Amino acid sequence: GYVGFANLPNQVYRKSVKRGFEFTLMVVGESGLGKSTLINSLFLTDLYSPEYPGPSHRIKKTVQVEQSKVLIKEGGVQLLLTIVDTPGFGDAVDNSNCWQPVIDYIDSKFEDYLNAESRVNRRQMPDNRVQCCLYFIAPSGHGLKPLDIEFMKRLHEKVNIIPLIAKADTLTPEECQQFKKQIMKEIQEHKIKIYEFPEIKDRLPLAVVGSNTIIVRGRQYPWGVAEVENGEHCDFTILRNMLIRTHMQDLKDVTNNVHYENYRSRKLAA
Amino acid sequence: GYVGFANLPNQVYRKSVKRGFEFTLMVVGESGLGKSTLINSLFLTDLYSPEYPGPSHRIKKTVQVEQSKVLIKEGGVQLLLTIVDTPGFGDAVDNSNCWQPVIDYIDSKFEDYLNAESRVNRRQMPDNRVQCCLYFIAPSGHGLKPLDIEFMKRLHEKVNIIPLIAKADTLTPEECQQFKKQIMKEIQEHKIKIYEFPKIKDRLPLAVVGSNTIIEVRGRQYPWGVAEVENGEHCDFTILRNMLIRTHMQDLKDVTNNVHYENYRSRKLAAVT
Amino acid sequence: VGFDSLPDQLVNKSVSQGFCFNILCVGETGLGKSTLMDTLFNTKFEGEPATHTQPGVQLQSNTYDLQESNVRLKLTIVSTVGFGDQINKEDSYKPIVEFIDAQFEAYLQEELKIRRVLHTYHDSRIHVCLYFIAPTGHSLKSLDLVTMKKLDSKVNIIPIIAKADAISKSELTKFKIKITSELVSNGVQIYQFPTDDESVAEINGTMNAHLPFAVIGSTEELKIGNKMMRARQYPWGTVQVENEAHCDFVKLREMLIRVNMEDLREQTHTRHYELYRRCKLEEMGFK
Amino acid sequence: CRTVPLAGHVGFDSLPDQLVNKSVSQGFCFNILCVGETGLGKSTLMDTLFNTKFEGEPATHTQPGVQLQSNTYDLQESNVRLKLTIVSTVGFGDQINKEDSYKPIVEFIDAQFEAYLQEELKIRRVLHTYHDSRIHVCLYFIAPTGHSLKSLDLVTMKKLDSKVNIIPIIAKADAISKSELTKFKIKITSELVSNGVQIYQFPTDDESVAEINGTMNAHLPFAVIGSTEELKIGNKMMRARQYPWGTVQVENEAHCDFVKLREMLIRVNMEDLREQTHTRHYELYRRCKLEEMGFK
Amino acid sequence: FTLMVVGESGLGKSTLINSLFLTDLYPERVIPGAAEKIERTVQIEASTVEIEERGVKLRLTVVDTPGYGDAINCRDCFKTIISYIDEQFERYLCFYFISPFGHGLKPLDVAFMKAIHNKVNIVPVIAKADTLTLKERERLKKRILDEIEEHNIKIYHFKEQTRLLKASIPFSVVGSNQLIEAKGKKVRGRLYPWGVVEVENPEHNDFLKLRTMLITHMQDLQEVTQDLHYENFR
Amino acid sequence: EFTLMVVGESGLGKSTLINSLFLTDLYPERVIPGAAEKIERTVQIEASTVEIEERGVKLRLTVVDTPGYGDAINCRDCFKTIISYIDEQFERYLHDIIDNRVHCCFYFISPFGHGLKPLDVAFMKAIHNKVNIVPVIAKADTLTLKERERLKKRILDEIEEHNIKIYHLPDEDFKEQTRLLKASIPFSVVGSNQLIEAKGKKVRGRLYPWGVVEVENPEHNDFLKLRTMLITHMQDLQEVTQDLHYENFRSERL
Ligand SMILES: Nc1nc2c(ncn2[C@@H]2O[C@H](COP(=O)(O)OP(=O)(O)OP(=O)(O)O)[C@@H](O)[C@H]2O)c(=O)[nH]1
Ligand SMILES: Nc1nc2c(ncn2[C@@H]2O[C@H](COP(=O)(O)OP(=O)(O)OP(=O)(O)O)[C@@H](O)[C@H]2O)c(=O)[nH]1
Ligand SMILES: Nc1nc2c(ncn2[C@@H]2O[C@H](COP(=O)(O)OP(=O)(O)O)[C@@H](O)[C@H]2O)c(=O)[nH]1
Ligand SMILES: Nc1nc2c(ncn2[C@@H]2O[C@H](COP(=O)(O)OP(=O)(O)O)[C@@H](O)[C@H]2O)c(=O)[nH]1
Ligand SMILES: Nc1nc2c(ncn2[C@@H]2O[C@H](COP(=O)(O)OP(=O)(O)O)[C@@H](O)[C@H]2O)c(=O)[nH]1
Ligand SMILES: Nc1nc2c(ncn2[C@@H]2O[C@H](COP(=O)(O)OP(=O)(O)O)[C@@H](O)[C@H]2O)c(=O)[nH]1
Ligand SMILES: [Mg+2]
Repeated sequence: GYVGFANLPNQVYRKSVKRGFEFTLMVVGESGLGKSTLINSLFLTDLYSPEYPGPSHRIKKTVQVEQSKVLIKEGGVQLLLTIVDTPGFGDAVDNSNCWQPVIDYIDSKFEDYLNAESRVNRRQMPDNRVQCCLYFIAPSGHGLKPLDIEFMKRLHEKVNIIPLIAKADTLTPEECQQFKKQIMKEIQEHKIKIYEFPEIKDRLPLAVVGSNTIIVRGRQYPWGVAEVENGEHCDFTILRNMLIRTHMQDLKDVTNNVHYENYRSRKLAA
Repeated sequence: GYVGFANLPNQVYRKSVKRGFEFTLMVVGESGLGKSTLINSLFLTDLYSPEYPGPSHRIKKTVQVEQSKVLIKEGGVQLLLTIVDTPGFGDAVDNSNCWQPVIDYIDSKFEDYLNAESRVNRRQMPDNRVQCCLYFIAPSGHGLKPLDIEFMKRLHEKVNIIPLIAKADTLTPEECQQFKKQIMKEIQEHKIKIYEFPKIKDRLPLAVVGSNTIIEVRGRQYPWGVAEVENGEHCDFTILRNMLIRTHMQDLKDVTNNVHYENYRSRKLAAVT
Repeated sequence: VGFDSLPDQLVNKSVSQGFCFNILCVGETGLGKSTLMDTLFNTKFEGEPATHTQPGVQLQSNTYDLQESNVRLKLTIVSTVGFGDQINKEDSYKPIVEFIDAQFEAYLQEELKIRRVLHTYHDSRIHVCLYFIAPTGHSLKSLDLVTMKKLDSKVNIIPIIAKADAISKSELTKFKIKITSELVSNGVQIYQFPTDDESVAEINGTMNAHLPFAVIGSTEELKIGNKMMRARQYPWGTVQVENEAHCDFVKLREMLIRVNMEDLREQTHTRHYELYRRCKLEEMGFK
Repeated sequence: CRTVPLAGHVGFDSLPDQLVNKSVSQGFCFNILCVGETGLGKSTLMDTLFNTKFEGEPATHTQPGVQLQSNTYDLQESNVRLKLTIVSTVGFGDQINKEDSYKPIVEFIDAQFEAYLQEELKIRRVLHTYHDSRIHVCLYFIAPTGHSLKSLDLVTMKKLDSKVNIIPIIAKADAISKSELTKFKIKITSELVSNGVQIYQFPTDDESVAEINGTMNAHLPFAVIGSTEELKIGNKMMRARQYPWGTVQVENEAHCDFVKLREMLIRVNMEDLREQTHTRHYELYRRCKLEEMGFK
Repeated sequence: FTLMVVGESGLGKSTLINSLFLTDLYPERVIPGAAEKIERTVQIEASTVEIEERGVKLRLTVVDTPGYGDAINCRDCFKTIISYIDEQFERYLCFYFISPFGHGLKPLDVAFMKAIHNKVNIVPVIAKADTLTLKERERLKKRILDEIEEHNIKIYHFKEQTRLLKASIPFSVVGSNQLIEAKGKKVRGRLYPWGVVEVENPEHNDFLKLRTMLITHMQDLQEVTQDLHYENFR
Repeated sequence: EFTLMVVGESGLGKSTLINSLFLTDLYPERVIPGAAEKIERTVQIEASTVEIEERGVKLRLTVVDTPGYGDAINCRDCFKTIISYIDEQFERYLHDIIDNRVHCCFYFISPFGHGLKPLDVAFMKAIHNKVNIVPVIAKADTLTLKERERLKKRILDEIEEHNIKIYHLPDEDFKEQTRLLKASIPFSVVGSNQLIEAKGKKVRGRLYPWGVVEVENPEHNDFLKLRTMLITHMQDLQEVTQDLHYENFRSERL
């Protein structure tokens, strides 16, 4: 007694698989916070090999946004991924307004995609808009450096910002909890709207530890091993789930229906 | 020992003990690198306390160097100790020539000391010139931050600087020694000469860990292990204590008032009219 | 990475929005449009029989809202009334081409708006067009060939022979040939099923060999024991709607059992919403 | 002394172990000045004070005027090297007209000051590889007349106190009696006090050696004997002196307070003597001179 | 002696006539091309059939009308038929087929019937009767009776057969050129996927009733055409 | 009848010796001055008469000593009073029964130095042609025997080079006594009138923590030699003064 409405999701899935997939992930952070190692570990553990050095050599004379188009064949699904990362940021002699190239790249990608998909003769084209930016934070232990506060309060209406506690494996749970409370009190002295997962803030923000060496991929210290697989504060699974497994389509949806649309009603405003 | 002029060591010992002692040590580094904790752990956790907090608040709007005076009377010998701390250094958005107030402070101390020991009615007024400088380089790994590179190519001819790899509990030994060797390369490539502490495993710079929790009793208990400061195989805090406190204060003062104060006065008094 | 769950991440969010579909049934009064469609959705709808005294073709455009295990479809059924029942044929397709044009128009003029919303919009475009053909038995009639002459470039038209219980099979096949040649006489490319996605293309390929279908519909359920299935009753026999030798109601119910519904949306948005824009939208700009 | 204390012993009471070792490695330098008549025993006093003959053909009584036999030696007992400088007057009191006696001595001392001072105002300072020659001690000999101080002795004592640290010693104590030595000592100390002559007072600040200095302060001036006539009194010692009625010995406290004199060198006050020259004599000369020096 | 076979070119007139009179009136006839029947003209041909019954007439010719329908727009669409009947009625000096694919009397019925019902008595006939259910049959019959009554349309009007004929005026018919077998009755059947429809069953349709009415009232048609319509002719 | 002079630096112990010669005290109230005002003190004549007839018959001799001789830092021609005194005495006696007419002059020499301090040479070059000079080493209890003989030889040599006219003694036990007496010059003396215990008993002598120096022992010093020479040659000194010095003064300006 059914006509076949249930088959619509099956058609949607089978159609989307054939068309291929793309992604563009921004990683922003001062050097030495494990960005390259984390990004290499996340995706199949193959990128930034000594054949292609990348920002591991922190060239600080100039900042030059360097993406990397890579192709991954997950069994039968094609993912064309880019990791937009800025070599050299917030570490040189001066760092005032040291974020203009980043917002430059983001707005340029928005504008170029809008050009691609707004002409009369438009067709199917690649997509190069960034979907989410992971902003690393060093574990100072007292609050947030004013550069991070300016980065939040400035570039937050344009791209999904996810604050990470870079190298969380150098903190104590009591001071880590007080650090979390302090940062989410300065988040309400300076009102900031981070990307909130749909529906609790106590076990936020995400803190991550990354590595490449196998030992369980974990780092070795004289007093043993620092691991990545846990749930207390070295949470290398909550990010890999609430970024890839669960909400990544929601990331695209919120970039489009909010961010990309905010720009589209900004450049078309007058 | 019958004529007995060999009793000079006893005489100078007694006069020195009766006279008293003083010292002045300054610490600089990016705020949040674990400096106040290390200072407390050095002179047994009584200088900085919730009754008087140091650079933990880190008011970085104007970097005004602060100094604290403590009296310690451990073994019948009482010295007055001056901890010199820099609130706001390097943390703010701009780090352009941020070292200038430190130079102002040290050189003003030199000038006031010279005015002390140049008047006709000179006296035994206390000396304040800073004797030792501890720099906390962040343990970023595979490279030295340009800010500190330009820091230690300017002041190294004014005060004895001993570079310290702060929070060195976060570096695997292989990367630790590789980073140290690269620091030597960028030192003996940019023509940098630093205090030589008159080896193989204890190759300068030195690594320090500063803890205040009473567990394991200065130590830290991470959910994966323990970090202890006394053991020498994990870190090298005791090496810094040996060749900073117990052994080389007198040599530090000698080099300060023989090679640095001497150069400051051979600059000034050779430029005076 | 081990996370291939990207294709599932958007399936689970569309069902929250709900689905929307449309259907255009074109055919002169009397062929059994409302009856066939009520049987197709196995539901009783609001379409009462019309009158032969309708001076002008009108569009019912009756909307509904059905349900299934998870999906909440918002149907929008549009059917011609009083079509092809007077002495006028070259001016018959106008009120059934202006409809698709005006259904393009609203979505278009909302696509170019400044503070536009697209996450939740009710697309009113016509997504498919069944075409009932009278079961005459010699070749396609005048109005039929003229209508498929100048309609195939707007919707995924599908030719089906209605009331197909008055044509012998031993003749029917010849009719098929004698119509398909006319299809390639004017050379009209009626909806070709994809036959490109190698996962499922051969079903589409064989569907295209029997592309002129045959259908029948009635809201009376007669034979029992097996089940309460719907059929046809005459003093000399009974007709089974899904016997696969009487009528191809199942073969037409392959756009409804959804071998290709999303393909219809894609071809509407990329081959009929383009020729209306790649060429016809050149009024302003880029010339 | 309510202060902020520590907990564990930081490794702290080791400053007067770094300062001590720094000075040993660079040796010491000392300067003694023997002031007294020719023939009183100055050269023999130093020979029996440092247990080694140094030099010295006795000054002729035909010396036209007092000069200064200055000599620097490199004695070393153990682990300690002294640049010693004995500065003995020659011809002091030889001639008759002794009114112009002390000047060739006193100028000498002042001259030595300039050396040290000449390296201070000089900007190419090297004060760590430097060997000054300032007179550090002045041993002043008094002839055992028995009545009072001789006139030249009084005038030199009064007009040389405020330059270097003086110790007055009674030379050739083989002449006066202890029944009369007490009255002699009382009279000479009384006229020292009445004439405002402020002899070196042993320090009474520190409490480790407070009362030893306190008691030695009331024994001034000392009576001393010095010789090298190698006489063995039954056991190993030579520093004695023959006489037809009985030998005299030097290292006994009954006859002469020789050890009370050596208690300015052997243990207690000689580093303090160096410091005192550096802090109340040198500074006084700086006060009196940096008013013609045109420097403030 | 006047009759018509008028339909929408596909109701089944050819096979109906061929089985009614046992003829092959068009040995060489081709359906007009689909791309060629845009301006489908209407043309009339001749006929030559000898009828064998209880009574034998001289000859019988039917007014075959190829291309009457299938018009993009009937400009004239009515000319040659009335011309031929007028000429046939001047030398001295009627079946109308309703399609079953509709709610009842489609347009072109009121016009044609109103035009010719005063010229020749008309016999309504529902072609392709094998697609109408009995309930729908009665519904459409009542509807067409009301429609012909509403706009003043007169068509036509032992005795048990007379009452049966006068109670079902719109005869339901089928046509079957080739004889096919069914349940032991094999006389001019049509094959369907569910078996065979038999033309002569009195319950499926009223073909034999139409044949009896035509073959017995030929004198009636001749006299009404020679006395009633002839007076109105002049 | 007789008169004797003693001269020497103040403090050598000459009052005590001249007391020990005559077993008497003859300066009742004398206050030894303080160092503060003897800076430039002068020299006076202290002549005291005392009666002794130990060897002769009646010799109420007077002893003359000069207090404050050479004591001042600079001798402001300290030879004036003594030479004036001797000349005055010769002119007074030769006015002629003898009033004083000083016959012998002891000169005390300090033993601390290395020999004749140039003032001693000055005095013995100024006076040696007027009176009988006798050199006597005062405080002879501070000289070791070897230094004693070296000092004796250097005194003799500084006599020879400056040609000092020391009074040689005029030439069977008498011969040996004169030989030893003329060999032992200059003599050594120790004076002490504090009667202090010794080996025998109750003798004159000084006391030190190391010894008890006596006086009449001719081995400790030559005190008894000096006394016996003076006593025996009283007459010879008178004769030499009469026949070589007074005659010379009469031959010279009168
Ligand atoms: N033989 C046959 N009759 C049918 C079929 N479908 C419907 N009918 C009959 O034809 C009549 C008309 O059909 P409707 O349901 O009114 O649909 P329609 O013919 O398109 O007419 P409208 O929808 O009012 O324009 C119905 O009442 C049915 O009795 C069919 O498939 N075969
Ligand atoms: N009374 C006394 N005589 C001494 C003493 N020491 C040495 N003498 C003797 O006195 C003489 C003086 O010797 P020196 O000390 O060399 O003479 P001096 O003091 O150096 O005199 P100058 O050469 O001018 O410096 C020596 O020959 C010794 O025999 C002493 O302590 N007391
Ligand atoms: N800070 C840090 N350094 C690492 C880590 N793993 C390896 N390294 C060292 O850092 C060098 C490469 O640095 P890089 O990965 O570019 O540092 P990043 O930019 O912070 O990711 C290698 O030579 C390693 O020795 C890590 O987890 N953290
Ligand atoms: N891992 C590690 N953390 C440290 C160390 N020393 C201090 N900390 C952390 O630093 C925090 C205190 O920082 P603080 O010294 O006040 O920073 P400052 O005021 O800028 O000098 C504490 O919460 C400690 O957890 C160390 O040696 N290792
Ligand atoms: N349903 C039905 N179909 C028929 C009948 N007679 C013929 N046909 C079919 O109708 C088709 C065309 O008939 P046709 O000769 O063109 O009829 P005409 O147009 O009226 O002359 C033939 O292929 C036959 O199979 C009938 O009585 N009923
Ligand atoms: N060693 C020694 N000391 C003497 C002798 N005679 C006197 N004295 C000391 O000399 C002091 C008195 O000397 P004095 O006769 O007044 O000599 P004057 O001041 O020159 O007249 C006494 O205190 C004695 O200690 C002597 O023969 N030997
Ligand atoms: Mg000498």
